[PDB]
Amino acid sequence: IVGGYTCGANTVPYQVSLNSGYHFCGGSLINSQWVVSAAHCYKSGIQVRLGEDNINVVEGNEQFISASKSIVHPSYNSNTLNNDIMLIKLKSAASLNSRVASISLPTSCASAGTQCLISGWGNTKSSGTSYPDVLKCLKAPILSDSSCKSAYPGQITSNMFCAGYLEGGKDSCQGDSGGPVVCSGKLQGIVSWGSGCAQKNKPGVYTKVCNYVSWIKQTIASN
Ligand SMILES: NC(=[NH2+])c1ccc2nc(-c3ccccc3O)[nH]c2c1
Ligand SMILES: [Ca+2]
Ligand SMILES: [Zn+2]
Repeated sequence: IVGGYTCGANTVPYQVSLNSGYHFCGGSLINSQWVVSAAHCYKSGIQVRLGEDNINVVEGNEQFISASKSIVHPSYNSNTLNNDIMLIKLKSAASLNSRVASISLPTSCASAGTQCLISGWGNTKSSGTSYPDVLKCLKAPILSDSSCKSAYPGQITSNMFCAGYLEGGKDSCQGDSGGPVVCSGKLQGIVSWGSGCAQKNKPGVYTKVCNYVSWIKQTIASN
C-alpha cells in the first residue's frame, strides 16, 4: 500500500496473508474454511496466516493453516487478468473470534464514489520496494467507469473497476494482490492490477466481486 497508514493490530480481522516462506499475497476470509484471493496469486504450497499484524513476529492471535485446495476461476486469463479471482479452502476451519472474522459478500455492486478500505502488506514505494512488517490501510473511492476506461483504454472488462486517486501517491501495489476492498462492510473488490503503483492517472484495478457471488457460492457448495 503506497500512501496508506498503519491499520492498527487486528482492526481488519478478515485480512489474511498467503505465505510460502514469505508473504506473497493477501486474501479475505469469507467463512471459517474459505478465503477469496486473486488468481494471479496462485501457487502450490500456500499456508494461510490469519490474525496477523506484524508478519515477521508471532505476537499472538495468529492461526497458520495450510490450504487444502486453491480454485482459480476457470476463465481466468493471465494476459488480461479478466476473472482474476481464486478461492482457497483451508485444511481445517479457523477459530473465529474478534481478531479473526469473515467479511460478507455483497448483494449488489457498489456505485462510483463509494469509499472503501483496501489493506495489505504489499510494497509501500511507488519507485522502489519497501514491504512493511505490519498491515497498511488506505481509504479510496470507486471511480466511474468512464474515468477507469479512459485511463486503461481497451483493458477494462465488466469484471473490473478502478478505485483510487488520479493524482497518484495513494494506491495498492504488488504484495497487496488478492487482498480486500471493503465498502460498507461488504467485500466488493480484490486487489488485481494497475500500471506500476500510485502513478498519476493510473488508478488501481480491482476484480468486481459482485459479479462472482453466485460462482463463489456454487463453487463452495460443491467443494
Ligand atoms: N497498482 C496496483 N493497484 C497494483 C495492485 C496489485 C498489483 N500486483 C501487481 C503485480 C505485477 C506484476 C507481477 C506480480 C504482481 O503481483 N501489480 C499490481 C499493481
Ligand atoms: Ca505475526
Ligand atoms: Zn499482484
